[PDB]
Amino acid sequence: SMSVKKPKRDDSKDLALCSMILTEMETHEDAWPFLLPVNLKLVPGYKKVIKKPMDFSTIREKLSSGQYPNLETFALDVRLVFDNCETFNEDDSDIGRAGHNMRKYFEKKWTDTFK
Repeated sequence: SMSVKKPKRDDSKDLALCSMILTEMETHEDAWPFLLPVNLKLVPGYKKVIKKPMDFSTIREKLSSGQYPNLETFALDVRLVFDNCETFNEDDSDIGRAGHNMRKYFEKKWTDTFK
C-alpha cells in the first residue's frame, strides 16, 4: 500500500530472457503452425471464431518495440497462441498435437527461467 512495498525483484534481465525463450520457440520443429498470422482471407471460420489472433511473429514485434509492460503480459500472448490453437483444431491433428507440444515446451522454459 502507500509507502509500504515488498522487496524489489530484479526485473532487468526479463526482456532478454523472454527474447531467448521466444527464440527457442521459433526454432522448435513444431513451431510451423505458429510462426506467422493465420491468413484470415484463406481460412474459413478463423476471423469470426478467434476473437484475438496471436502468433510468434506478432509476439516478436511486440517484444522488440516495448509493447509488453511486464513478463506476465508476454506469457499471456504466448498462451493465447496455444489456446487459439485448441479452439480451432482437433487434438488428434498434426496442428492440434503441435500446439500441445509447444505449450509444454514453453511452460517448462518459463518455470525453469523465472520460478
